[PDB]
Amino acid sequence: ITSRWLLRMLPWVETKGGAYRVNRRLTFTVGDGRVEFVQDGSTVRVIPQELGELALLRDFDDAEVLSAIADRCVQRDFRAGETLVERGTAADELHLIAHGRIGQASAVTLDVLADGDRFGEHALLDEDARWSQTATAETSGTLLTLSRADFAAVVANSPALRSHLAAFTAADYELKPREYELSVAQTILRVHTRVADLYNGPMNQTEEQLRLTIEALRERQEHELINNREFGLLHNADFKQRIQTHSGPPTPDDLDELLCRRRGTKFFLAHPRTIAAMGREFNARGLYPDHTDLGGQQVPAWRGVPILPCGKIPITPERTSSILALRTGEEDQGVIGLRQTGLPDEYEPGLSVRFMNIDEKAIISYLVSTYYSAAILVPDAVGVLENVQIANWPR
Amino acid sequence: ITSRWLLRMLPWVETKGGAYRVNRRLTFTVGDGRVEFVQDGSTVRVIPQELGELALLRDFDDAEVLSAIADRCVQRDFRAGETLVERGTAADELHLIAHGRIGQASAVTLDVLADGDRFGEHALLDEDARWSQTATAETSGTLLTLSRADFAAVVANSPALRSHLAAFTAADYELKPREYELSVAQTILRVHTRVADLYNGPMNQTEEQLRLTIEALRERQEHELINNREFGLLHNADFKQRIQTHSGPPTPDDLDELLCRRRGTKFFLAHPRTIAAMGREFNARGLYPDHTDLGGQQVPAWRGVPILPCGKIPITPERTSSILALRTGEEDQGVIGLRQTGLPDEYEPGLSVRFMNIDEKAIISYLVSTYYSAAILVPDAVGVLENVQIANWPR
Amino acid sequence: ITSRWLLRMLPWVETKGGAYRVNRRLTFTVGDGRVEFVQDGSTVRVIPQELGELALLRDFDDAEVLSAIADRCVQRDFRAGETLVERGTAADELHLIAHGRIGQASAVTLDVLADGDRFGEHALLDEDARWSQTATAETSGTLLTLSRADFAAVVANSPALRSHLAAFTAADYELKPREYELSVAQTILRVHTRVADLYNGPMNQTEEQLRLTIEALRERQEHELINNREFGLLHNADFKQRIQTHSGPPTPDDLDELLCRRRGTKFFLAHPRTIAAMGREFNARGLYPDHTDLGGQQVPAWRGVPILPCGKIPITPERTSSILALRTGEEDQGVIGLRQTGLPDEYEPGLSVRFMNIDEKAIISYLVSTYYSAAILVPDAVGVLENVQIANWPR
Amino acid sequence: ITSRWLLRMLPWVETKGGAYRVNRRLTFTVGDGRVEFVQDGSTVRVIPQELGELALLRDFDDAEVLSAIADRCVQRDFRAGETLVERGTAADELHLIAHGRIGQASAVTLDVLADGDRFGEHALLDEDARWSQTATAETSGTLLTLSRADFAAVVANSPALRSHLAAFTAADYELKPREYELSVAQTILRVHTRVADLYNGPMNQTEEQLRLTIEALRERQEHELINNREFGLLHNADFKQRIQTHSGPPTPDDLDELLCRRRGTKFFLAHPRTIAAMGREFNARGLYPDHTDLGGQQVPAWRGVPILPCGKIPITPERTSSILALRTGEEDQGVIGLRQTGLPDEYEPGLSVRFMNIDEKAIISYLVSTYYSAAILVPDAVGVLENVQIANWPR
Amino acid sequence: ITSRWLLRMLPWVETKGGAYRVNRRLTFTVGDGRVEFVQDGSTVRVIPQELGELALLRDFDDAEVLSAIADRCVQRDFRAGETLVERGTAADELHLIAHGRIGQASAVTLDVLADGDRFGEHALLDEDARWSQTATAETSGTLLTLSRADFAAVVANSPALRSHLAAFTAADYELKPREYELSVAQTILRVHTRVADLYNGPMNQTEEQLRLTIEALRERQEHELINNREFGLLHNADFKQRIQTHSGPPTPDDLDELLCRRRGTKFFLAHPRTIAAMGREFNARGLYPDHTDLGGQQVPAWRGVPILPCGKIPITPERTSSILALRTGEEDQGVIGLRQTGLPDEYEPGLSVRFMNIDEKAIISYLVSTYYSAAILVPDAVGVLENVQIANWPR
Ligand SMILES: [Ca+2]
Ligand SMILES: [Ca+2]
Ligand SMILES: [Ca+2]
Ligand SMILES: [Ca+2]
Ligand SMILES: [Ca+2]
Repeated sequence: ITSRWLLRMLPWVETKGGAYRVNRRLTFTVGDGRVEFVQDGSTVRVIPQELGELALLRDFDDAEVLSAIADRCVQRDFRAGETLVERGTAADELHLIAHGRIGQASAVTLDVLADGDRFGEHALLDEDARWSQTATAETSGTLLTLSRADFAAVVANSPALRSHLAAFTAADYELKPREYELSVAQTILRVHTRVADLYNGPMNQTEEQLRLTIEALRERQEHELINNREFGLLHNADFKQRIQTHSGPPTPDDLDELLCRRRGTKFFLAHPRTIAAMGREFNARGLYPDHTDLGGQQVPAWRGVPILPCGKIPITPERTSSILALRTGEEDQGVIGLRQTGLPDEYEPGLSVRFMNIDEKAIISYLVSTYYSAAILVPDAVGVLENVQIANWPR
Repeated sequence: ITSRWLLRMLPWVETKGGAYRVNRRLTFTVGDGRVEFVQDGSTVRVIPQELGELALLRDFDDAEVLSAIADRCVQRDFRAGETLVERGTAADELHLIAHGRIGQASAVTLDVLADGDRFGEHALLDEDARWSQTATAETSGTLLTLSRADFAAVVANSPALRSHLAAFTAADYELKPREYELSVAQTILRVHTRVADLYNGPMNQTEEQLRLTIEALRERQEHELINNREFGLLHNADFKQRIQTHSGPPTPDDLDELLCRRRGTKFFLAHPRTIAAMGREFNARGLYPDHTDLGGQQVPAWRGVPILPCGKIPITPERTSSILALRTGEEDQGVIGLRQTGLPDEYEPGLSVRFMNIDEKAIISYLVSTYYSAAILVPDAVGVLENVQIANWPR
Repeated sequence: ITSRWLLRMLPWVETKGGAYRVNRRLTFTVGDGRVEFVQDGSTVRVIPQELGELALLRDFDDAEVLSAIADRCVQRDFRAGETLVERGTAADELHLIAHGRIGQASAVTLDVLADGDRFGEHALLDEDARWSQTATAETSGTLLTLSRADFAAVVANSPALRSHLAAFTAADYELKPREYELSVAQTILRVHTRVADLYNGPMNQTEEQLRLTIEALRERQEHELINNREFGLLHNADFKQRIQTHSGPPTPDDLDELLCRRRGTKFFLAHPRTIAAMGREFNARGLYPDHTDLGGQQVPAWRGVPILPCGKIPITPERTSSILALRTGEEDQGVIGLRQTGLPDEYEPGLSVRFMNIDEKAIISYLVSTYYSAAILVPDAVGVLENVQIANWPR
Repeated sequence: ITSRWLLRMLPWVETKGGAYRVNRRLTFTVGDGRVEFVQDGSTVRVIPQELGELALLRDFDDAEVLSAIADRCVQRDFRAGETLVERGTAADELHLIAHGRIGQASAVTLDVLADGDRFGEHALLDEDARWSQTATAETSGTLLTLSRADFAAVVANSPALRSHLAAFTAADYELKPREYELSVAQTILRVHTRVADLYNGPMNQTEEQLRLTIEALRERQEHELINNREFGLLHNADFKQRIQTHSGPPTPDDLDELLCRRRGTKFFLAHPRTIAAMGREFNARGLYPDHTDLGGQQVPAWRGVPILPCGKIPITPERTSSILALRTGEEDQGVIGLRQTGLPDEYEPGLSVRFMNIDEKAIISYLVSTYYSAAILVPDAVGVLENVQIANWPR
Repeated sequence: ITSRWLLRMLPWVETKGGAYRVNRRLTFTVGDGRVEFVQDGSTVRVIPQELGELALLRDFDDAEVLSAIADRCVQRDFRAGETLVERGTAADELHLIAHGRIGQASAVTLDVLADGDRFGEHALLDEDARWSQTATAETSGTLLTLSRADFAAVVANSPALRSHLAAFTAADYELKPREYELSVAQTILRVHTRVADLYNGPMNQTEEQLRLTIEALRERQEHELINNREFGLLHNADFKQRIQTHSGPPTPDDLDELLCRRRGTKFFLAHPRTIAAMGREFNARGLYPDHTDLGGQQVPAWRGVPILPCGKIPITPERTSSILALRTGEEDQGVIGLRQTGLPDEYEPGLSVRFMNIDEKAIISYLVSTYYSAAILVPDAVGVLENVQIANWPR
């Protein structure tokens, strides 16, 4: 029953056969100290060529072997404040950081590793390796793990790798298409036969129940478009596009930085609590931003970019939310809504209601279905500002 | 003779038979530590299922018994600074807080209870119970009271309750329609026959007196729409929608919070003194808000939402007022004005003037009547910011 | 030759017979500690019923006697810093404050009396009464005086008053119409016959002298509309509508307060020096108010209400001026300009130039006349902010 | 080649016979301690009646004598920091201050004399008079000087003056028209005959040289309109209209004061360096002024009054400039541009190019001439803010 | 694939024969202590007449000799922090500063030389000369060098110079046209014959590859227009138009100064990181600049001048960038884009794709060519703000 801004702002394109294909270019250079990954929503995997940045694997350029080694790592997720390794415990895993920041405290907090960093190199070769620093995850993120035993097995598999390891001991174009499959929001509406036979003259309680069902389906559509793992702007956004606040509250400097990272930003999406926090920051700074009109409707904006409320963005127990800056379009590579119309029996252009059966208890069943998905044409189309403290007040 | 903004901004819908029906959904979950209530204007009553949050009544799920227990509590109102219970006095009542904040000072101010809180649990079971804290009401509000004797009587009534109590000693959907009945503003206009016979050529003093009567009736309509107890935005507003100022003056952060709680806010209603206080806060913060045009009329606004003056909002002796943020509409669930037109003898579409009789003293009597009421379709349509200090000046 | 904003903004209505009638309602309640007065421009008189607030006259309700007592008081005006009574001097007068603030310093400045206050009660009864405080007028204002001898004479006149005094010793509706008489701005233009006979071909020096005469008459019209005593916005404004600045400079908080007191304010009138002071305050506060267009002409405004310069508002030697906030209209009760057109011989719709005579010295005389006045339909139509310090600069 | 704002904004009126007449009213009252002067550009002369403010000449009212005495004073100009008189030197001159401020330091800086002040009274009568204070000119200005010998000669001329002096020893209307004569910007363009015979097919180097000549003439026109002594806004502006900055940088308070002194100001003229300084002050104060559109062209403005750049306003070696606020028009008494069109041989409506002769060296000569002047109808049409420090930066 | 603002904002003019001619006037006066240079992109050369400011060459006015001496100097570039001369090392070179600032530290940092300064005079005459100060280049710039031996050779060449040197020992107009030659962006597109024979029905992969080639060519066009040495706004901008920030971050005062130096500025060009830094400065100052619409597109602006992002402006390792303020036009002397259309075989108005050959390996080759250049009609058309710190955050 709430306002659905993402549904009415994202353009909808018609897929054929319930599938879509997006061609991805992944530019990456070796030697720069950062490992680049391939991300498919929430599932991530290291680029096989990038894997060569590791010294113990430098100058090895057999595509088969690198691909196998890349395939044998395991993805793990860590929450804020969770301890991953502890000082004193023997080291047996190589950790490649894909997202988040992790502060390492030695026996003296050395520094904080971030996206593209590695720790655990020496643990791979010798069995005497011991963790001398404690890594505490300051921010939630992902991390790839390469076990010593698996790499040893791969070494015992390829003779070329043995010889290269024994000898050492003494812009790249990568095309890989991404396939999007239409997800379904489905439900069963059970209407008693009496309610369909009698209550049908001045208003249809069947039609009113169907409208309520459609509204619930649309709310689920928005919640999935925001929070789903395979597709979904919160999770299926490039790791480089996700920024951290300088101080924690959503100061206007953070909004300027969020607008810096991409061209032609269309709008901001944030929780209403987050919008209140941004307004508090604006009042503290003493500036009054203008409001712009979209569709004959006035809306708060920053630098002319409208800020739209979305209640489906989660609020963490620590009262920290996130802000999304995103451009929409097909001619300009942005975010599109994949949706198939022309269904066999449409109550609405995107909907399909079909009579299922009548039970022995005289209850008619209807199947209400809609098919939807989201596509991001280029990586630099959605930026996310994370860990935004929304419970800060002037003191 | 003053401007009537609420009369000209609230849409008016035609009721049939002088009555209206509003369907209410009351979502509530058990175990979360807050008791949810059903509010009909100023009269409040505890939800029978919510009553189960009490430990001494946990796991009892007989609808009849819970309904009876809920029916046997008494609603009481407390003003700011009034002491409800005192330390040392024996405890004999269970108090469930429906609105307001109450600070409890022990023998050391422990904390402040708020809406949905309970105190007086142990007073229900044993007669030795004694109040060890003094509860001072910092803000005016309501409170439900459950006496020990009444609960004991209910226990002596239901055998199932006795057995459950003896054993312990060792999202829910609730539909309940709300009915609105049209209220009447009526008056008698006494015009002497001489004034109707002679003073009728160039101007009608009868018609001028009728216009003055109509203006007085409209002023009474506004005062009732604001301050009435059964219906009326000040009292018939959800307890969750009523917020307290962070500091006491109406700072722009408070306005941002007031706009946060509901979607598509239409306008603000405040006393002109309150508007002056808000302007003083704006000048202190150094920001100059824009002004928007409604009906070809310029008006001060915040974030594009016009702020309309209403002199019918009371000012307390402590010089504290309240602000109302409210959206209006029928297609969008908001606040509507129930009014019946097509009266038997209409001087105006909503009015009815009828000749009553002529007295022995040659005085003609006229009956001027109008029928009006207010409906709030959804709970999240009117928000109230309370205890707004309007007598604060820079120092 | 200057811009005449009041002439071009005040609507002009046509009076019949050179007179106008305004019906006044004066609501007043007894017992509230303030005495209400009837004001006709600069002449003020106490309401006879209000006079009952005095204890020594409480419960006396003979209309004739109260009217007589009210008629026998004398109005006096006091300037800022003038001492009215001195400590030690015997008290013989009862003083009722109608306007201004007066600080009383005892043998220790007790407090400051204001509009509606009384001091000198006991001086009325006994002859031993002595002034024990010195009253210094901090602000210019008026004051009603009731002498002991006059009240004693009235007592000796009415037997009922004697009995009531001897016994004690042991919302009201009052209609009183106000009549406005059109004032005249007149002058005599003396043109030599030679100047009318010769200098008439390419330009008329007679017509140029007439235009200069008309401009002088219009300037006098504005000066009288502002500064006249009988009519005139500066003096014929309600004592409750006149406010004092919180600090002395015209801070924007003062403008907000000035806009608070009345509905639908049309514009502000202030001296250009006052406008410069307001701009200095705006710059100090750091806010830049918008400008609005009236008649295709841009003008500075506050909260959308245009601020118009008027050089006829006096500047005191202490460099303190006043600001006027006023709404104009006839359908909305405000300030109207009474003016009669259709004169026997009109050079202009409101003007009348008539040949008088030719002197023996061959000098033609012309009489240039215009008739004008101002009416204030309701008391809450003109508000005045007084003692505005306009010579304050940042330091 | 630069933008010429004054040329395109000043209205141009056609004079007849190359001359214009402006009628001046000079209101002045005696006894107020200030001497009023008549200014014709840069040449100033004391009003004969005002001369009576001097005590030694009080009550003498012979028009011939006063006119003679007024005629026998000499005008002198002083720069900032220049010492005019020194302590110890015998006093022999009476100095009347027409413009600027001069600080006098005694044996202790007494005070600062300003426009309309006098010093050197006693030096006129006795020969023993000695300067006991040193007068240092803080600001550039003018000063009238009356020598003792000249006044003594005038005394020896008029018997009436002798008798009046011997006896003492024991609003006025003054019309005086101002005549404006059109100035000429002239030049000679020498084009070789070969350049006129050959280089004439695809483009005319003769026509290109003529366009360059016209541009140079227009630049000279602007420089004279700004900086000329007889006419010219910088010098031919009323001494009362010239203000001094409160602090030295062009703070917005100074702009408000500049707008205070005259009605209907059209625009500001300042050097681009001065505009940069004003922008720096605006940024320091934290306010962002709006921009207005004239002729479809956006331009910075203050209070809706556009600020136009003019590079012809001089910058002193001390990096101090001046700002001009001026209204333009003929129906509203302001600043007009006198210019005669319809010349015998016009290349442009205001221009005249005429063939002069061909030299023996086969060089054709052309005479390019334009006639222009400026008129100020009323004294209060141009205000000048002087000694504006434009080299101030935040520290 | 990024937005190309410079391509769509610069007007394009059609050159004839692939060449353009710009007539330059170089006004310079002798004796003012600054040497003026002639700049052709990145190549600079001293004006021969200006060379006379040197004392050892004063009063020598033989054009041939001065031209020869000017021709025999060598241009050198210095980076920030690079030491050019060291104390103690013998002096053998005369250094004329053309751009940048160089701080000289003696045995005590004396001062900082800047554009037009000279150091090394005495090194020219005697061989005993020794550097007594160390010159450290605080900012990158250019510098002309005149060796002692070369000047001695020129002296031994001209007898007149010997005599003038022996004797001493005891606004100018200079026209020099600038020629612009069109540069070419060329590439070869290799398409396999199979891809051209089969993949041609529903979409042409040949046409898609051609579009990608065109986009790459346009990106190279922008990068050359910004960063090229011969032409290019960053390098081919007048040395007087290049300003240094007062503090280092791009404060609004710096933008005001950048707008001060030229008339009718069209737009600003800066890196998106620089735009973020400017927004941070605006938020710190507390002012919110307006946004203007160009081509129906909203864009941030300062004082109404739009600020356009350009990613081709380099960012130094010290995180310092530059800002460009530039006006565009042909009728108003500014920056124009030289481009020739009407090519023999145009895929696009400015493009030319031509079939080259088919290789023995059945690979078709296409030649994609475009011709472009940039012209700056007057020196005061592009201003550059340099060393702008873009990594500054509030602390
Ligand atoms: Ca890499
Ligand atoms: Ca609950
Ligand atoms: Ca009273
Ligand atoms: Ca005088
Ligand atoms: Ca020079």
